[PDB]
Amino acid sequence: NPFQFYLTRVSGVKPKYNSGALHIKDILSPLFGTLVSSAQFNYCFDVDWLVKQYPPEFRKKPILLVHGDKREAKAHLHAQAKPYENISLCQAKLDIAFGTHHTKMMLLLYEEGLRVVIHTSNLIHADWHQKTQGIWLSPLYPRIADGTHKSGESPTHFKADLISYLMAYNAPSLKEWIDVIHKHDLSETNVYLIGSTPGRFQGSQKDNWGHFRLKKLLKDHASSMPNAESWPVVGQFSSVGSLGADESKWLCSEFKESMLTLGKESSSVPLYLIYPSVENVRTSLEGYPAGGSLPYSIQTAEKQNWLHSYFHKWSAETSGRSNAMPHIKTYMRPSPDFSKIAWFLVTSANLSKAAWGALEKNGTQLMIRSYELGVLFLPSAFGLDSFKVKQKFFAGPMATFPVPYDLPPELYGSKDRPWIWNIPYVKAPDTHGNMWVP
Ligand SMILES: O=C(O)c1cccc(O)c1C(=O)O
Repeated sequence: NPFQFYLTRVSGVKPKYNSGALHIKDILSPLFGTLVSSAQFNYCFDVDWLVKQYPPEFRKKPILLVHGDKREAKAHLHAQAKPYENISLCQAKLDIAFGTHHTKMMLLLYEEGLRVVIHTSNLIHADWHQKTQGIWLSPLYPRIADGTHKSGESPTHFKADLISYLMAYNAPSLKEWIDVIHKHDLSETNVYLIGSTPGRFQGSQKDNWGHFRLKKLLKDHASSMPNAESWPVVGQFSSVGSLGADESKWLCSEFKESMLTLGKESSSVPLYLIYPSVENVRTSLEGYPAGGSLPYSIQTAEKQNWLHSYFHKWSAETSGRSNAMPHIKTYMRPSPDFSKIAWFLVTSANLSKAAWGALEKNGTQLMIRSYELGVLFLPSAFGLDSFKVKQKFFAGPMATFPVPYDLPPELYGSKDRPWIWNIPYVKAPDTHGNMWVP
Protein backbone atom coordinates (compact mmCIF):
# COMPACT_ATOMS: atom_id res chain seq x y z
CA ASN A 1 0.00 0.00 0.00
CA PRO A 2 1.22 3.52 -0.79
CA PHE A 3 -0.66 5.20 2.06
CA GLN A 4 1.19 3.97 5.19
CA PHE A 5 -1.87 4.74 7.32
CA TYR A 6 -2.22 2.43 10.34
CA LEU A 7 -4.38 1.97 13.41
CA THR A 8 -2.97 1.28 16.87
CA ARG A 9 -3.29 -2.23 18.31
CA VAL A 10 -6.46 -2.84 20.36
CA SER A 11 -6.31 -5.29 23.24
CA GLY A 12 -9.31 -7.61 23.14
CA VAL A 13 -10.23 -7.85 19.47
CA LYS A 14 -9.52 -10.96 17.43
CA PRO A 15 -6.03 -11.19 15.85
CA LYS A 16 -7.45 -10.55 12.36
CA TYR A 17 -8.19 -6.99 13.54
CA ASN A 18 -4.63 -6.34 14.80
CA SER A 19 -2.69 -7.82 11.87
CA GLY A 20 -1.38 -4.66 10.29
CA ALA A 21 -2.04 -2.54 13.36
CA LEU A 22 0.94 -0.95 15.13
CA HIS A 23 1.76 -0.65 18.80
CA ILE A 24 4.22 1.97 19.96
CA LYS A 25 6.73 -0.80 20.69
CA ASP A 26 6.48 -1.74 17.00
CA ILE A 27 7.17 1.83 15.85
CA LEU A 28 10.24 2.23 18.11
CA SER A 29 11.57 -1.28 17.36
CA PRO A 30 15.11 -1.72 15.99
CA LEU A 31 13.45 -3.19 12.89
CA PHE A 32 12.35 0.36 11.98
CA GLY A 33 15.86 1.82 12.31
CA THR A 34 18.86 2.10 14.63
CA LEU A 35 17.82 4.92 16.94
CA VAL A 36 20.26 7.78 17.55
CA SER A 37 17.86 10.43 18.95
CA SER A 38 14.13 11.12 19.01
CA ALA A 39 11.68 13.94 19.58
CA GLN A 40 8.22 13.23 21.04
CA PHE A 41 5.67 15.98 20.39
CA ASN A 42 2.54 15.39 22.42
CA TYR A 43 0.03 16.69 24.93
CA CYS A 44 0.09 14.18 27.83
CA PHE A 45 3.11 12.07 28.85
CA ASP A 46 3.73 9.21 31.24
CA VAL A 47 7.52 9.34 31.07
CA ASP A 48 8.12 6.08 32.97
CA TRP A 49 5.80 4.27 30.57
CA LEU A 50 7.26 6.04 27.53
CA VAL A 51 10.86 5.02 28.20
CA LYS A 52 9.74 1.39 28.61
CA GLN A 53 8.32 1.48 25.05
CA TYR A 54 11.76 2.09 23.57
CA PRO A 55 13.87 -1.06 23.08
CA PRO A 56 16.15 -1.55 26.11
CA GLU A 57 19.27 -0.87 24.03
CA PHE A 58 17.84 2.53 22.94
CA ARG A 59 16.48 3.78 26.28
CA LYS A 60 19.44 6.10 26.99
CA LYS A 61 19.49 7.74 23.56
CA PRO A 62 18.49 11.42 23.78
CA ILE A 63 14.75 12.14 23.90
CA LEU A 64 13.17 15.58 23.53
CA LEU A 65 9.64 16.03 24.89
CA VAL A 66 7.74 18.85 23.18
CA HIS A 67 4.78 19.91 25.33
CA GLY A 68 2.66 22.94 26.20
CA ASP A 69 2.43 22.64 29.97
CA LYS A 70 2.72 25.66 32.27
CA ARG A 71 3.06 26.36 36.02
CA GLU A 72 2.42 23.27 38.21
CA ALA A 73 1.69 21.01 35.23
CA LYS A 74 5.07 22.06 33.83
CA ALA A 75 6.74 21.28 37.16
CA HIS A 76 5.02 17.88 37.29
CA LEU A 77 6.35 16.97 33.84
CA HIS A 78 9.90 18.06 34.66
CA ALA A 79 9.72 16.03 37.88
CA GLN A 80 8.57 13.04 35.82
CA ALA A 81 11.54 13.45 33.50
CA LYS A 82 14.27 14.36 36.05
CA PRO A 83 15.20 10.68 36.73
CA TYR A 84 16.20 10.27 33.05
CA GLU A 85 19.29 12.37 32.31
CA ASN A 86 18.88 11.74 28.54
CA ILE A 87 15.48 13.48 28.38
CA SER A 88 15.26 17.17 27.48
CA LEU A 89 12.07 19.21 27.38
CA CYS A 90 10.74 21.95 25.11
CA GLN A 91 7.83 24.07 26.31
CA ALA A 92 5.90 25.22 23.27
CA LYS A 93 4.84 28.82 23.73
CA LEU A 94 1.07 29.28 24.02
CA ASP A 95 0.78 33.08 23.93
CA ILE A 96 -2.94 33.06 23.07
CA ALA A 97 -5.34 32.22 25.88
CA PHE A 98 -6.92 28.76 26.05
CA GLY A 99 -4.46 27.24 23.58
CA THR A 100 -3.11 23.70 23.81
CA HIS A 101 -0.18 21.82 22.31
CA HIS A 102 -2.12 18.95 20.73
CA THR A 103 0.33 17.90 17.99
CA LYS A 104 1.34 14.23 18.20
CA MET A 105 4.49 13.51 16.25
CA MET A 106 7.67 11.45 16.52
CA LEU A 107 10.88 12.53 14.85
CA LEU A 108 13.08 9.42 14.79
CA LEU A 109 16.74 9.94 13.83
CA TYR A 110 18.53 6.71 12.90
CA GLU A 111 21.96 5.57 11.82
CA GLU A 112 20.25 4.78 8.51
CA GLY A 113 18.14 7.89 7.97
CA LEU A 114 15.19 9.76 9.44
CA ARG A 115 11.55 8.86 10.00
CA VAL A 116 8.57 11.08 10.76
CA VAL A 117 5.48 9.68 12.51
CA ILE A 118 2.33 11.77 12.75
CA HIS A 119 -0.31 10.14 14.90
CA THR A 120 -3.16 10.76 17.34
CA SER A 121 -2.24 9.08 20.65
CA ASN A 122 -1.05 10.61 23.90
CA LEU A 123 2.04 8.95 25.37
CA ILE A 124 0.18 7.11 28.14
CA HIS A 125 -0.80 3.45 28.44
CA ALA A 126 -4.55 3.96 27.99
CA ASP A 127 -4.22 5.76 24.66
CA TRP A 128 -2.61 2.69 23.03
CA HIS A 129 -4.67 0.03 24.83
CA GLN A 130 -8.29 -0.04 23.69
CA LYS A 131 -8.83 3.11 21.60
CA THR A 132 -9.12 3.68 17.87
CA GLN A 133 -6.07 5.80 17.02
CA GLY A 134 -4.41 6.70 13.71
CA ILE A 135 -0.76 6.65 12.55
CA TRP A 136 0.97 7.90 9.41
CA LEU A 137 4.46 6.42 8.93
CA SER A 138 6.85 8.28 6.66
CA PRO A 139 9.35 6.40 4.49
CA LEU A 140 12.88 5.97 5.73
CA TYR A 141 14.41 9.24 4.55
CA PRO A 142 18.09 8.83 3.59
CA ARG A 143 20.69 11.40 4.50
CA ILE A 144 21.92 13.73 1.76
CA ALA A 145 25.63 13.13 1.23
CA ASP A 146 27.86 15.83 2.71
CA GLY A 147 28.85 18.24 -0.05
CA THR A 148 25.91 17.22 -2.24
CA HIS A 149 23.48 20.07 -3.01
CA LYS A 150 19.91 18.91 -3.56
CA SER A 151 16.60 20.04 -2.16
CA GLY A 152 15.42 16.69 -0.82
CA GLU A 153 11.94 18.12 -1.43
CA SER A 154 8.80 16.21 -2.41
CA PRO A 155 6.10 17.21 -4.92
CA THR A 156 3.87 17.89 -1.90
CA HIS A 157 6.43 20.36 -0.43
CA PHE A 158 6.47 18.28 2.80
CA LYS A 159 10.10 19.04 3.73
CA ALA A 160 9.75 22.82 3.57
CA ASP A 161 6.31 22.61 5.19
CA LEU A 162 7.54 20.51 8.13
CA ILE A 163 10.45 22.87 8.65
CA SER A 164 8.04 25.82 8.56
CA TYR A 165 5.86 24.14 11.20
CA LEU A 166 8.89 23.60 13.45
CA MET A 167 10.18 27.14 12.89
CA ALA A 168 6.95 28.57 14.32
CA TYR A 169 7.95 27.26 17.78
CA ASN A 170 11.01 29.55 17.87
CA ALA A 171 12.73 26.92 20.05
CA PRO A 172 16.46 26.11 20.20
CA SER A 173 15.91 22.38 20.66
CA LEU A 174 13.75 22.35 17.51
CA LYS A 175 16.23 24.34 15.42
CA GLU A 176 18.45 21.30 15.99
CA TRP A 177 15.78 19.06 14.50
CA ILE A 178 15.27 21.50 11.61
CA ASP A 179 18.96 21.13 10.81
CA VAL A 180 18.53 17.33 10.89
CA ILE A 181 15.61 17.52 8.45
CA HIS A 182 17.60 19.83 6.14
CA LYS A 183 20.23 17.09 5.85
CA HIS A 184 17.75 14.40 4.76
CA ASP A 185 15.99 13.55 1.50
CA LEU A 186 12.20 13.66 2.00
CA SER A 187 11.33 13.61 -1.72
CA GLU A 188 9.39 10.31 -1.51
CA THR A 189 6.70 11.89 0.69
CA ASN A 190 3.27 11.68 -0.93
CA VAL A 191 1.18 13.41 1.78
CA TYR A 192 0.63 17.13 2.44
CA LEU A 193 1.29 18.55 5.90
CA ILE A 194 -1.61 20.44 7.52
CA GLY A 195 -0.57 22.17 10.72
CA SER A 196 -2.01 24.66 13.15
CA THR A 197 0.19 27.00 15.17
CA PRO A 198 -0.94 29.76 17.55
CA GLY A 199 -1.16 33.22 16.10
CA ARG A 200 -3.04 35.81 14.08
CA PHE A 201 -2.35 35.31 10.38
CA GLN A 202 -3.10 37.79 7.61
CA GLY A 203 -2.04 38.40 4.04
CA SER A 204 0.64 36.01 2.82
CA GLN A 205 0.38 33.92 6.01
CA LYS A 206 -3.38 33.28 6.13
CA ASP A 207 -3.07 30.16 3.94
CA ASN A 208 -0.28 28.62 6.03
CA TRP A 209 -2.31 27.00 8.80
CA GLY A 210 -5.60 25.54 9.93
CA HIS A 211 -8.65 25.36 7.77
CA PHE A 212 -7.29 27.97 5.34
CA ARG A 213 -4.30 25.66 4.78
CA LEU A 214 -6.73 22.85 3.92
CA LYS A 215 -8.69 25.18 1.63
CA LYS A 216 -5.52 26.25 -0.21
CA LEU A 217 -4.43 22.64 -0.78
CA LEU A 218 -7.88 21.61 -2.03
CA LYS A 219 -8.03 24.56 -4.40
CA ASP A 220 -4.55 23.87 -5.81
CA HIS A 221 -4.35 20.08 -5.85
CA ALA A 222 -7.89 18.68 -6.14
CA SER A 223 -10.31 18.89 -9.05
CA SER A 224 -14.00 19.63 -8.84
CA MET A 225 -16.30 17.01 -10.31
CA PRO A 226 -19.83 17.31 -11.70
CA ASN A 227 -22.44 17.07 -8.96
CA ALA A 228 -19.81 18.09 -6.39
CA GLU A 229 -22.57 19.53 -4.21
CA SER A 230 -23.71 15.93 -3.69
CA TRP A 231 -20.36 14.75 -2.28
CA PRO A 232 -20.72 14.92 1.52
CA VAL A 233 -18.17 16.14 4.04
CA VAL A 234 -17.41 13.81 6.96
CA GLY A 235 -15.80 15.00 10.20
CA GLN A 236 -14.87 12.60 12.99
CA PHE A 237 -13.42 13.74 16.30
CA SER A 238 -13.12 13.17 20.04
CA SER A 239 -14.03 16.64 21.34
CA VAL A 240 -16.06 19.69 20.33
CA GLY A 241 -15.42 23.33 21.14
CA SER A 242 -17.85 26.20 21.48
CA LEU A 243 -19.00 26.77 17.89
CA GLY A 244 -21.56 29.54 18.38
CA ALA A 245 -25.30 30.00 18.73
CA ASP A 246 -26.12 28.49 15.32
CA GLU A 247 -24.45 26.78 12.39
CA SER A 248 -23.93 30.04 10.49
CA LYS A 249 -21.51 31.40 13.10
CA TRP A 250 -18.56 29.13 12.18
CA LEU A 251 -19.43 25.50 11.41
CA CYS A 252 -21.24 26.00 8.12
CA SER A 253 -19.91 29.45 7.23
CA GLU A 254 -16.13 29.08 7.25
CA PHE A 255 -15.27 25.55 8.43
CA LYS A 256 -17.59 23.72 6.04
CA GLU A 257 -16.77 26.23 3.30
CA SER A 258 -13.08 25.38 3.55
CA MET A 259 -13.80 21.66 3.59
CA LEU A 260 -16.05 21.72 0.53
CA THR A 261 -13.42 23.45 -1.63
CA LEU A 262 -12.34 21.58 -4.75
CA GLY A 263 -10.29 23.11 -7.53
CA LYS A 264 -9.68 26.67 -8.60
CA GLU A 265 -13.10 27.91 -9.77
CA SER A 266 -15.83 29.78 -7.87
CA SER A 267 -24.49 25.14 0.14
CA SER A 268 -26.54 21.93 0.29
CA VAL A 269 -23.45 19.69 0.69
CA PRO A 270 -24.36 17.14 3.41
CA LEU A 271 -22.20 17.37 6.54
CA TYR A 272 -21.82 14.23 8.67
CA LEU A 273 -20.19 14.55 12.10
CA ILE A 274 -19.16 11.33 13.87
CA TYR A 275 -18.88 11.52 17.67
CA PRO A 276 -19.49 8.77 20.27
CA SER A 277 -22.94 8.58 21.85
CA VAL A 278 -23.41 7.79 25.53
CA GLU A 279 -24.33 4.25 24.52
CA ASN A 280 -21.17 3.94 22.40
CA VAL A 281 -19.09 4.79 25.48
CA ARG A 282 -21.07 2.67 27.95
CA THR A 283 -20.79 -0.53 25.90
CA SER A 284 -17.16 0.13 24.90
CA LEU A 285 -14.18 -2.02 25.86
CA GLU A 286 -13.13 0.61 28.43
CA GLY A 287 -16.65 1.43 29.58
CA TYR A 288 -17.44 4.88 30.92
CA PRO A 289 -13.73 5.65 31.62
CA ALA A 290 -13.34 5.96 27.83
CA GLY A 291 -15.31 9.20 28.29
CA GLY A 292 -12.37 10.73 30.14
CA SER A 293 -10.77 11.04 26.68
CA LEU A 294 -13.92 12.52 25.07
CA PRO A 295 -13.97 15.85 26.95
CA TYR A 296 -17.16 17.50 25.66
CA SER A 297 -18.44 19.51 28.63
CA ILE A 298 -22.07 20.21 29.49
CA GLN A 299 -21.34 23.94 29.66
CA THR A 300 -20.30 23.91 26.01
CA ALA A 301 -22.99 21.52 24.81
CA GLU A 302 -26.04 23.26 26.27
CA LYS A 303 -25.05 26.39 24.31
CA GLN A 304 -25.26 24.55 20.98
CA ASN A 305 -27.98 21.89 20.98
CA TRP A 306 -28.42 22.75 17.29
CA LEU A 307 -25.12 20.92 16.66
CA HIS A 308 -26.29 17.53 17.83
CA SER A 309 -28.66 16.98 14.89
CA TYR A 310 -25.44 16.56 12.84
CA PHE A 311 -24.11 13.77 15.07
CA HIS A 312 -23.66 10.17 13.94
CA LYS A 313 -22.68 7.16 16.05
CA TRP A 314 -19.23 5.63 16.17
CA SER A 315 -19.32 2.41 14.17
CA ALA A 316 -16.25 0.59 12.89
CA GLU A 317 -17.17 -2.99 12.00
CA THR A 318 -14.84 -2.62 9.01
CA SER A 319 -11.87 -2.57 11.42
CA GLY A 320 -13.46 -4.55 14.27
CA ARG A 321 -13.29 -1.39 16.37
CA SER A 322 -16.90 -0.39 17.11
CA ASN A 323 -16.16 -0.92 20.82
CA ALA A 324 -12.74 0.82 20.73
CA MET A 325 -13.60 4.45 21.34
CA PRO A 326 -12.07 6.93 18.87
CA HIS A 327 -9.28 9.29 19.77
CA ILE A 328 -8.26 9.49 16.11
CA LYS A 329 -9.59 12.55 14.25
CA THR A 330 -10.36 12.31 10.55
CA TYR A 331 -11.97 14.45 7.84
CA MET A 332 -12.83 13.29 4.34
CA ARG A 333 -14.93 13.92 1.21
CA PRO A 334 -16.84 10.80 0.09
CA SER A 335 -18.85 10.40 -3.08
CA PRO A 336 -22.67 10.39 -2.74
CA ASP A 337 -22.68 6.58 -2.45
CA PHE A 338 -19.59 6.55 -0.16
CA SER A 339 -17.74 4.28 -2.61
CA LYS A 340 -14.99 6.84 -3.38
CA ILE A 341 -13.36 9.72 -1.54
CA ALA A 342 -11.85 12.88 -2.98
CA TRP A 343 -9.38 13.16 -0.05
CA PHE A 344 -8.69 11.98 3.49
CA LEU A 345 -7.09 13.81 6.42
CA VAL A 346 -5.90 12.30 9.70
CA THR A 347 -5.03 14.87 12.33
CA SER A 348 -4.93 15.91 15.99
CA ALA A 349 -7.46 18.68 15.28
CA ASN A 350 -10.87 18.31 16.96
CA LEU A 351 -14.03 20.16 15.90
CA SER A 352 -13.02 23.49 17.40
CA LYS A 353 -12.12 27.06 16.47
CA ALA A 354 -9.05 26.77 18.69
CA ALA A 355 -7.71 23.93 16.50
CA TRP A 356 -8.84 25.02 13.02
CA GLY A 357 -8.80 28.82 13.37
CA ALA A 358 -11.53 31.46 13.25
CA LEU A 359 -11.62 34.53 11.04
CA GLU A 360 -11.18 37.89 12.80
CA LYS A 361 -10.89 41.57 11.82
CA ASN A 362 -13.55 41.71 9.11
CA GLY A 363 -12.43 38.41 7.61
CA THR A 364 -8.80 39.46 7.10
CA GLN A 365 -7.16 37.54 9.94
CA LEU A 366 -7.18 33.85 10.91
CA MET A 367 -6.68 33.37 14.65
CA ILE A 368 -5.51 29.98 15.93
CA ARG A 369 -4.99 29.12 19.59
CA SER A 370 -3.36 25.71 19.46
CA TYR A 371 -0.73 23.50 17.90
CA GLU A 372 -2.22 20.77 15.68
CA LEU A 373 -0.79 18.48 13.01
CA GLY A 374 -2.16 16.10 10.41
CA VAL A 375 -1.46 14.71 6.96
CA LEU A 376 -3.68 15.00 3.88
CA PHE A 377 -4.03 12.23 1.28
CA LEU A 378 -4.94 13.68 -2.14
CA PRO A 379 -5.54 11.44 -5.18
CA SER A 380 -3.41 13.72 -7.39
CA ALA A 381 -0.40 12.95 -5.18
CA PHE A 382 -0.86 9.29 -6.16
CA GLY A 383 -1.61 9.73 -9.84
CA LEU A 384 -5.34 9.22 -9.29
CA ASP A 385 -8.57 11.14 -9.68
CA SER A 386 -10.17 9.66 -6.56
CA PHE A 387 -9.59 6.94 -3.99
CA LYS A 388 -11.76 3.84 -3.88
CA VAL A 389 -12.86 3.10 -0.31
CA LYS A 390 -11.47 -0.17 1.04
CA GLN A 391 -14.42 -2.35 1.98
CA LYS A 392 -12.76 -4.22 4.87
CA PHE A 393 -9.98 -2.23 6.56
CA PHE A 394 -7.67 -5.24 7.08
CA ALA A 395 -8.57 -7.13 3.87
CA GLY A 396 -6.66 -7.32 0.58
CA PRO A 397 -5.61 -3.64 -5.62
CA MET A 398 -3.56 -1.55 -3.15
CA ALA A 399 -4.91 1.74 -4.60
CA THR A 400 -7.96 1.70 -2.29
CA PHE A 401 -7.91 3.85 0.80
CA PRO A 402 -8.37 2.22 4.23
CA VAL A 403 -11.17 4.21 5.87
CA PRO A 404 -11.17 2.89 9.47
CA TYR A 405 -14.88 3.27 10.29
CA ASP A 406 -18.14 2.36 8.60
CA LEU A 407 -19.85 4.23 5.77
CA PRO A 408 -22.42 5.63 5.47
CA PRO A 409 -22.34 7.01 9.02
CA GLU A 410 -25.42 6.21 11.12
CA LEU A 411 -27.45 9.06 12.59
CA TYR A 412 -28.05 9.14 16.33
CA GLY A 413 -31.34 7.55 17.30
CA SER A 414 -33.96 9.66 19.04
CA LYS A 415 -32.88 8.26 22.43
CA ASP A 416 -29.17 8.79 21.82
CA ARG A 417 -27.22 11.70 23.30
CA PRO A 418 -23.66 12.87 22.63
CA TRP A 419 -21.15 11.76 25.22
CA ILE A 420 -20.76 14.62 27.72
CA TRP A 421 -17.98 13.90 30.15
CA ASN A 422 -18.90 15.98 33.22
CA ILE A 423 -22.48 14.85 33.94
CA PRO A 424 -23.44 11.56 35.61
CA TYR A 425 -24.75 8.41 33.94
CA VAL A 426 -26.40 6.12 36.50
CA LYS A 427 -29.17 4.57 34.39
CA ALA A 428 -27.26 1.51 33.13
CA PRO A 429 -23.81 0.14 34.04
CA ASP A 430 -20.85 -0.13 31.69
CA THR A 431 -18.92 -3.21 30.54
CA HIS A 432 -17.03 -3.26 33.84
CA GLY A 433 -20.13 -3.02 36.04
CA ASN A 434 -19.81 0.68 36.93
CA MET A 435 -21.71 3.94 36.60
CA TRP A 436 -20.25 7.38 35.77
CA VAL A 437 -20.31 9.94 38.58
CA PRO A 438 -17.92 12.86 37.81
O1 LIG B 1 -5.44 14.18 23.56
C1 LIG B 1 -5.40 15.43 23.43
O2 LIG B 1 -4.48 15.96 22.76
C2 LIG B 1 -6.48 16.30 24.06
C3 LIG B 1 -6.11 17.13 25.11
C4 LIG B 1 -7.04 17.95 25.73
C5 LIG B 1 -8.35 17.94 25.30
C6 LIG B 1 -8.74 17.10 24.26
O3 LIG B 1 -10.07 17.10 23.84
C7 LIG B 1 -7.81 16.28 23.64
C8 LIG B 1 -8.30 15.39 22.49
O4 LIG B 1 -9.53 15.18 22.38
O5 LIG B 1 -7.50 14.89 21.65
